[PDB]
Amino acid sequence: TTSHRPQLEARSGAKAAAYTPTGIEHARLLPGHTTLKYRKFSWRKGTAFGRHKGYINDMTKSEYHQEFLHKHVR
Amino acid sequence: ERYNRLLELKAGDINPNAETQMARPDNGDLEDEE
Amino acid sequence: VPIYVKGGVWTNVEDQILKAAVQKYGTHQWSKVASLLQKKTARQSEL
Amino acid sequence: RSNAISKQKQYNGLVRDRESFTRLSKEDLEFYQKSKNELLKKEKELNNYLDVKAINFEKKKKALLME
RNA sequence: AAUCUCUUUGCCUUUUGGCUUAGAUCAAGUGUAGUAUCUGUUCUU
RNA sequence: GUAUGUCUAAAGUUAUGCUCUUAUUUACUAACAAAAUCAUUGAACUAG
Repeated sequence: TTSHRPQLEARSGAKAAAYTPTGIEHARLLPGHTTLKYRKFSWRKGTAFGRHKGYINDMTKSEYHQEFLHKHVR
Repeated sequence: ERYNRLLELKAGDINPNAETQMARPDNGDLEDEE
Repeated sequence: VPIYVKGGVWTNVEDQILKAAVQKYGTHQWSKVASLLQKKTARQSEL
Repeated sequence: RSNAISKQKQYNGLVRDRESFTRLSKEDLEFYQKSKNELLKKEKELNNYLDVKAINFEKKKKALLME
């Protein structure tokens, strides 16, 4: 099917510039901030093991991401 | 297979390895199902 | 008549349909490929 | 009731029969076997070709080493 | 000096037009009907 | 069963081998269908 398309070019505002507009009043265009501001001017020896014997620019491999995965996947 | 040959089923059995076996030739009369 | 366990031996005809199907659907649509085969599942076609 | 049971038994039988392709028919086992036995024939033939000249290798070695 | 057809080179000339959780899941069914379809037999050729 | 789309057709007159007969196989489609074991009970009900 061809109805699913990438954009070849974006719609230009020049088209709307020629249209005759309507008088709808939008809530976001109501008066607000009407004034501008200006600047001035032995138990330890019986085991086989023991003492007796970083940022990188790649999210998917940063330690932060690894600990996130270890924390949320179990 | 090579390891075995380098160290030197049955009717009604399930073949566990069927996906790796050689293809059975099409005999000249194709069955209606095929 | 239903078929609950699929498999058996791969015939040549099945291999040829599988190859034609892969040429069309690629290698990530094994259910669509197996849908053309009567005796084989998606996982068996992928294998 | 006996009828309905017998017919469900027969249809179950048809299903059990229809799934027989999942097993190795004797014709599948024979088909692999020949490939094994004709592979062993190839191996025998090649090995015979190898050792039918490997024994005579010393006689030609002596002949070539003369000059 | 001017035609026609080959062959190579160039041109590709009806020569894959987005996105997400591969977007998701499913592929067991009776009667009758509808459409397409299959083997065979005579017939057409 | 929808969304939704299409149709509605005179008059209210504008001057000049390859097929066929036919018995099957297979697939798809059907808001078509009250189908006999497992004092009478699916029963008018389901849609993006």
